[PDB]
Amino acid sequence: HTSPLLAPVRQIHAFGDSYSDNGESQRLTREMLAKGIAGAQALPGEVYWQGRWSNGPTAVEVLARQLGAQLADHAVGGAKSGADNYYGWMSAYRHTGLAGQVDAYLATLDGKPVDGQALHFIFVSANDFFEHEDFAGEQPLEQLAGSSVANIRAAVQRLGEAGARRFLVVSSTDLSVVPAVVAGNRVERAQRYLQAVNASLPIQLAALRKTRGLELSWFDHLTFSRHLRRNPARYGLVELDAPCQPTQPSVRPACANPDQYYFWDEWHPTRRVHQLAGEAMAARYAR
Ligand SMILES: [Cl-]
Repeated sequence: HTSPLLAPVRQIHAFGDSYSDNGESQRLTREMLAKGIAGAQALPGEVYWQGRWSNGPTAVEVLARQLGAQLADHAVGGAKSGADNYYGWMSAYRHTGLAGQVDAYLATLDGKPVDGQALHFIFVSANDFFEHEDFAGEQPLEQLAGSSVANIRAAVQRLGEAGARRFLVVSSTDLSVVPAVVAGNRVERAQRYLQAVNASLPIQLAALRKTRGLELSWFDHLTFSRHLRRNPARYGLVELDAPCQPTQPSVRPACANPDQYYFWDEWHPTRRVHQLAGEAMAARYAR
C-alpha cells in the first residue's frame, strides 16, 4: 500500500556527480582552461548534450520539471563523496566532491540560513568506486563502501545543521551493469561495493531522522533499474548493454535510435532512462 505523498517542492538544491550535473563540470573546466590550470580538459566533451554527461537532461532535472520546482544543480561530473573529484587535477583549483559542494553552498549563503522547505537532493558514490578501480586503490571494497556512506551521512548532517529539513538521498546505482564495469570484468567487485553502500545507507538515514524532524527520503535506484531492465519493452527500451555513443577505446558514430538505449556512453544512462528515473523520483511528491 502506498504512503502519503510528501509536500510540494518549489526549490531543489542538488549535490552529486555526472548522474546529476547539468552544466557545472562544463562551467568549471572552461574556467580552469581559461586560467591555464595544469591538466585541465574540457568536460564532459563533444559527444555530450549541453554540458550533461548524457544526450539529455539528468534525472534531477526531470524531477524538478515534474514537481514544478526551480533547480540549483551543484553536482559536478567526477565528484566523489568526500572533498575531491575522480579528476585529480581539479583539486588545486576547487574541491568539487560532495563535501566541497556543501562547503561552497554554505559559503555562498552569507551566514544566511538554508531554506527549510527546499529539497536537498544527494546522489553520489559512483566515482568513489570508479577511482578505486581505475587507479588501483588498496582499501578493501567493504571499507570503501563504509567511507562513502560516512561521507554521505556527514553531508546530510552538515546540511541539516545549517537549516536543511528535506532531503532525497539516492542509493548507489547498479554499477554492476555499467558498460565500463562489464568491459573491465569488474561486475562482482561492483556488486559487493554497491550492496554494502545500499545496505548501510538506510541505517544511517534512520539515525539522522531522530532530530530536526528531518524528512529523509530514500530513492532505491537499484530497484528502479532492475524493474526497468526486467521489463524493457514496457518502457520502449531494446538495447540494455551497448552504449549508444561509444567512446572507448575511441569515439564512434552514435546509434540511430537513442531512446531505445539504456546507456549513452560507457558510464551514463541516456536521456530516456534519466526521464524514467526522474519520473519515479517525482512520484513520491505532491505537485
Ligand atoms: Cl555544449
